[PDB]
Amino acid sequence: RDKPAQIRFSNISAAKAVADAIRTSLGPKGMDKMIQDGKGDVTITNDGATILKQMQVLHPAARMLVELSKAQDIEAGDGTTSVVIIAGSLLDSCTKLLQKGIHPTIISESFQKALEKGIEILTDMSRPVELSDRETLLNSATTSLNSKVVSQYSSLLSPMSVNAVMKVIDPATATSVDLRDIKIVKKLGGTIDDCELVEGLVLTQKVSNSGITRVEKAKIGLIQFCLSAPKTDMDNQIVVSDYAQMDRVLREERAYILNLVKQIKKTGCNVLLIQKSILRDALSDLALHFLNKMKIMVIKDIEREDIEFICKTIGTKPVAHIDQFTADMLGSAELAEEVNLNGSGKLLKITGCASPGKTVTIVVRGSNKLVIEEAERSIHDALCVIRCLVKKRALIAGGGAPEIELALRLTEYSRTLSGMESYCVRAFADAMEVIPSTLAENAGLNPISTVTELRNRHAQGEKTAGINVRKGGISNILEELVVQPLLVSVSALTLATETVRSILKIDDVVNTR
Amino acid sequence: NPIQTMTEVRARQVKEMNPALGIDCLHKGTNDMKQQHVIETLIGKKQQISLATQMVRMILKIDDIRKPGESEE
Amino acid sequence: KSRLMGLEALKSHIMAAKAVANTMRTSLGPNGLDKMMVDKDGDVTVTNDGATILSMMDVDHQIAKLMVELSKSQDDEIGDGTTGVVVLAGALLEEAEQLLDRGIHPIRIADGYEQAARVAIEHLDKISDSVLVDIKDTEPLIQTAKTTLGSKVVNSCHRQMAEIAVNAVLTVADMERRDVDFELIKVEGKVGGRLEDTKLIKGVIVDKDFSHPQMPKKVEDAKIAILTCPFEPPKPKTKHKLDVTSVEDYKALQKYEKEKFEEMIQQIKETGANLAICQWGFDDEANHLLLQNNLPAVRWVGGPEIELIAIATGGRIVPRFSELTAEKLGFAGLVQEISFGTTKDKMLVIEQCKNSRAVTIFIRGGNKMIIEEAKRSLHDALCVIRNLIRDNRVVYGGGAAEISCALAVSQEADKCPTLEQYAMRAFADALEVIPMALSENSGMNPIQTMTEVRARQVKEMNPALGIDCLHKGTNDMKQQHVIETLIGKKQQISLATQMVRMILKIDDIRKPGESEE
Amino acid sequence: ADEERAETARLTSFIGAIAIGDLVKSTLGPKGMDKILLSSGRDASLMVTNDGATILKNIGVDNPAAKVLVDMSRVQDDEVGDGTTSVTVLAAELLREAESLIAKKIHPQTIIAGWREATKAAREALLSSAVDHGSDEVKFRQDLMNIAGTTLSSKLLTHHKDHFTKLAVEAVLRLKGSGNLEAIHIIKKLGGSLADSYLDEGFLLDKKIGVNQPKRIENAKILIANTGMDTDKIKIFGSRVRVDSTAKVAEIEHAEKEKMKEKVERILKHGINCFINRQLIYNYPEQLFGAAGVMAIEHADFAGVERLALVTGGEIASTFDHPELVKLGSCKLIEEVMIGEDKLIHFSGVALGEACTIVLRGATQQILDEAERSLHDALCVLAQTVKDSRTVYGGGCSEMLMAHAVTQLANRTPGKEAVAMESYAKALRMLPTIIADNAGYDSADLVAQLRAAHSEGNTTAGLDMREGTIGDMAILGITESFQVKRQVLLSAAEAAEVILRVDNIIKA
Repeated sequence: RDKPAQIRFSNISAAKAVADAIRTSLGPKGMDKMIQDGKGDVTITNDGATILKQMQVLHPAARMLVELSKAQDIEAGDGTTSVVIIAGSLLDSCTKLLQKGIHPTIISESFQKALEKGIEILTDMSRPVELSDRETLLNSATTSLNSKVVSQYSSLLSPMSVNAVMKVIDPATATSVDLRDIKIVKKLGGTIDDCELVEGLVLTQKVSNSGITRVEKAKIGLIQFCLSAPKTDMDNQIVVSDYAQMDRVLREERAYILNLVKQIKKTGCNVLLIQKSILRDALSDLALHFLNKMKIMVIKDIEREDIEFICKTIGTKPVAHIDQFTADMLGSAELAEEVNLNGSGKLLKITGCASPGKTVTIVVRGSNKLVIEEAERSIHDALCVIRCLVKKRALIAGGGAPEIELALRLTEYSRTLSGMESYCVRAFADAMEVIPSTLAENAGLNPISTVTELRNRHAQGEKTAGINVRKGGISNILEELVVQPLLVSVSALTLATETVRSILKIDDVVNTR
Repeated sequence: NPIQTMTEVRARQVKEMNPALGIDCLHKGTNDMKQQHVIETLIGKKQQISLATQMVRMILKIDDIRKPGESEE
Repeated sequence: KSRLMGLEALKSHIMAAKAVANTMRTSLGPNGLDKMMVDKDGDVTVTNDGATILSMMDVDHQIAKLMVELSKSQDDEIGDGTTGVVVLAGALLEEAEQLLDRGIHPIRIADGYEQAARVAIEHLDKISDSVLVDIKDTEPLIQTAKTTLGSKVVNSCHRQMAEIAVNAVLTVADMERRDVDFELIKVEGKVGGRLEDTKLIKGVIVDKDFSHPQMPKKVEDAKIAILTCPFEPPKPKTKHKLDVTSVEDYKALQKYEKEKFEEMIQQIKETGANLAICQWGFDDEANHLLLQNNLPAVRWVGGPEIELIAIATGGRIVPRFSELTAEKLGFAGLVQEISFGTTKDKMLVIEQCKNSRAVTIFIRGGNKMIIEEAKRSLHDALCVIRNLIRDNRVVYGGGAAEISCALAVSQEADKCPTLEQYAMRAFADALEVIPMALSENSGMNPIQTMTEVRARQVKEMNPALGIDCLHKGTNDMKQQHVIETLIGKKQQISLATQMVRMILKIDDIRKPGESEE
Repeated sequence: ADEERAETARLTSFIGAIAIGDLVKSTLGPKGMDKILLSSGRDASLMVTNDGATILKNIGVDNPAAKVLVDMSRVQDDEVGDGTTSVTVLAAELLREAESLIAKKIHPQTIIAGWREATKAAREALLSSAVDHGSDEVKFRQDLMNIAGTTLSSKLLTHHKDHFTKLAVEAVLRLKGSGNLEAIHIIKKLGGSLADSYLDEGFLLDKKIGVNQPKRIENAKILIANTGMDTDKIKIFGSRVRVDSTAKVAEIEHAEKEKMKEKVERILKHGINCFINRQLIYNYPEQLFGAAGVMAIEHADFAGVERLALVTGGEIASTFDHPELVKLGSCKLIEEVMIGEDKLIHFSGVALGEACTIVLRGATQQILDEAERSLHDALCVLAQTVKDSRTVYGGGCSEMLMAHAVTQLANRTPGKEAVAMESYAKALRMLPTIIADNAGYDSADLVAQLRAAHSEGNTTAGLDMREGTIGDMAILGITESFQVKRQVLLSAAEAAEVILRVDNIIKA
């Protein structure tokens, strides 16, 4: 009906309309925003990338957008804006086709036909670089890092990401070193220079107090047993109508736990990961006080995250009641280490831990969290670009100019396809050229000159050459010091090839009731 | 289908260029030019090429979009 | 308020009947169309039955309330005859209003219908005044339950239902008493059954079954313990339930309830009744003690139903445990938990043959509608069959009689100088809408349809043949077997014409509005 | 009460089912354009749906007419398979069909019987177009396959659909006439494997056994229990409640530790190292059971016991206390294995047979869900494939043949009902239209010709709407049980015919 017709167009309406002003992409371009929200606010906003993740846009075709943005991050670590900058690119071509009247499902597989050959033309413009190679790993991450918020510390950050990978990497060629493997662990204090690359499992948790075990022979594990005592796990018959009945159980409570924490340290435990479960207590506050007397690293109701890494990295198993002693199913740990640097932060480091050949823990330090997070975000794209090299071997360009390099080509590929899709894919095949101008777009006056000529420049640079979007001027973008692993950009097509095609499917609307 | 038609010879143009074939102007099952016997003096099409290109140029003529108040008045 | 009279309420009268009658005349008979009707509860009810439509509606006017109630009489009386008595009652208003529009005073036209309603029921009398007995009627009863069962569009193979309705009505409503009795018919049935699965169980079938399979699944003839005694929580009119909060309070709760039921199950078995049917039936704890004393017996029974095993079984009554004696016991021919082939319908028969004071039809169907389908099918069959069992009096229906009745009166109208000839005309003129509306539900020209029969009724001078009530192409009330109790044929008339009359004598209306139900 | 009248209720009966009969038929036919279920009414979300009920049912039905079809096509789906899409559309199509007739006021008496007869005409034409491919067992295997091929087709499954091409046929064959999840026990679990599913030996369960219990047991004699513990087992002494003051609030949670220990003792009277129950425990009780020597294997699969008991000769029962009331069983090995990143305890030693276990690994539950349902429809339709091995060519060939044979019958047989009988045939040809656009291909030049074309006798030939072409429905394997196809002809007629007989809707 008209609803299926309009709602697609209405979906094409919203999502496309968002993706346009979603392109100032990168640059020092366009004026800063407070945001007064839909239900109201004042939200001072910057950097559309995070803004994309921040973006709440609520509309049937708007929700796929925030998704689309977030995926290219987890897909690459880069191109977060880039998947959306080609999203509205797809969102246009559909119209002229549906304006030509072409069937949307016939338009649908055209996206595949666009995605199918598009990645190969990308694979053609891909300059393959070694995924295990220190230099390619350094250099590719360096382009991200030099573009990241710390280009200085990048020099220290890249080999960390290079070594984080090469440890975690499968030897020689690998699709490996996930962001799950890598455990990025902040540490208050230290320095970005003191950001530490640990091959092993460092759990970011804050160790109880200090002066506890830094020594060797840890036993770390998530222990779901609790420390019994009177008025803890143990039965009492005594209701308190009096003050003495209140005190008596306590005198027996703290003493019996004090002898339970021994059994824990008797087990050989320089750490425990306490079950988030309690009865009245589980491990009491005095208990931890008693466990720490025995130099057992304790964090009460430990964060569920470090629970998994120790079970993921070390293979930790449930442990028997401390009155049953233990199963020694605490994971294998030869070091319980609490590091304090800048005199700040409590960081459990389990080294000598059972490790697959993976799970690097990059310890991120700095004089401030903001100091911490700069490199932490920077080393991430150092990790991810390298990880993008690992997952896929190439160096293409960044910035979206090689999209125009696919565009001149994929046009003709349609022209060779000679189908109705040759009109469908081609309508987009050129429409992908839009981004380099729309990056530039949102700032000033006297607009026009650069916009049209950009795609023209590369078009005059033909297939082999074109204008660098970041550095300007016509030179082949693939190797510039504007570069990406091809994994970055190809996923942007994939992600957008589909969620956009998903709109072509929508006929009318429903609301689950 | 106007699309798939253009598509059709579009395949054929990828196949063969300047074909004695073509579409069906007579709507014959065969899509030809020779055997449609559709054809034009290469004068004509070129002459026909000139005109719209001429006119789509003539809309561009010089500058003036001002009228006395009278342009179509 | 406002006193609303003259055409004011005369509309408010003629208004309500039309919206009412039409869904009924579009649902009229088998050709009548099956109307999904959904509550404010959001629940689909498909109604081809005007009475069920009446049961589904309450339309706002006092008559629309009473019209729902009007058919219920003949629905109780005759069963079938629910839809026609209403749909035509509004047609009189059509007739009458125009007649008042002709200037004929309302009480004038009001009277002539009833005045002409004589020949209406009187011309019917001449068709079949016959009377037959159970074994004779069963053929006309199934022949009428060709139509009556099929009136719900379920008669197929259901001569089973007809034949069990044959012997059901005579049992309860005697041919000699000529008094309406459905009371000793025990309506029984369960969802999940079949239309083709239906039973007349002359005794009473109780839902509950034997407390254990280890205890025998047969109780012998008679020797049933009819009692009000607790074997589970008593559930009197009002008492609040307090439970046990302690360990030392829990243990003794098990011992006592063991100690009394044993003696009680003993004393019952010692009383000599091998089925204990207790108005307060068994808990699951009383079951094992019942197995300890090894007696077959029944769990929770409805309060009055223990009387229903006292009346229907001829067993002389013992009200309660305290009075137990071997003399007064419940009776059963044979006690069996019976599955009919759908275990979804599972009953323990307390079987009555020698003395059966409640006959039990057991109806089955796959769904809630399908039972109800078969239920209102057979129940309306049951009543016409009851009418026919007392006196088997039929007519060739579907308007074939309406035309033949329309002859005399409309003729007899002009025979009279009296004003009521117009009424008598419009009386006999209002009759024929039924085959008309039928032919419309039958999907034919309604207008010639009536006259096709009068062309016959010219030739015939009697309903035998008719138009198509079944849309099967044979134009018959005879070999098509449109055959229904001539009683209920006369019940629609007297109910329709005399109710409308009582509606007509009242144009005097004090309501805040015009039509108030 | 509130009575919808002849004018509105039927047009409401028209629109509502037609309004719900639109979305699933876009999804429908070869290369059917997917419907995107939009959930803004519960959460705010998008859902990609080819699925009739997922489209239908996830939208609550308000309109009385929208009730029946979504209700009738639903049971048609659980019964005969993929009925939510067909019967909804097909009835909504006939509702689209009735309107011109109703605009002409073709009698509600006439249309029902007209569509009643023409229903047989297509059902007979479908039957006429239906031919057994199950003449030979391997052909019947393929017949089961070719019919499952139409059943399993056009879903988001990838290795599942192919896994159930054999698995249904393998289960339907060795059951000799049936299909079941008792012959193959579905286990839908997480894992790195996306659509990968295989036939399990014994059965596996999702949990890890830590603490002092060894994660693997040898010479395991299964003690099957429908009974287990809640970590608290209600009995005479288990009712203790001491809570009055806040101190008794502190004492009460600790009594649970007293309660957990005595439960271990009832199993020791049985004297078995391996005790399986259908109920679960925490870690702290996991600390108790492995210490006493009787290993607690918790929350045994209901189908898992049935998996063993069918092959191992064990018996399924209820209310376990002592080993006698529920027959024992034997696993060669009780072990815990590493499946992807999932750590699962696994029973085995019995391989396949009468009862099988089917482990479904997936990235999401989405890829897991269709597999059991696509099999669900396959098994029943392949059970139907046993009753009628008739496989009539799907993808419109069955459809475009029926309306043909209906037509000539819809002509002379009625002197009137050609109004209905032909309108019936029209709906049969509507499904090929709503796909043709979804194929981008012309309905018209196709349908009337290609029907007549293959109604003039090219039966293998038919509608390939993958490519949009006139295509062979044999080599494509687009064909399906005459049963599954006859049954969706049965319901939708009524769902259209029922609300036609509804001229009025009273609201009490």
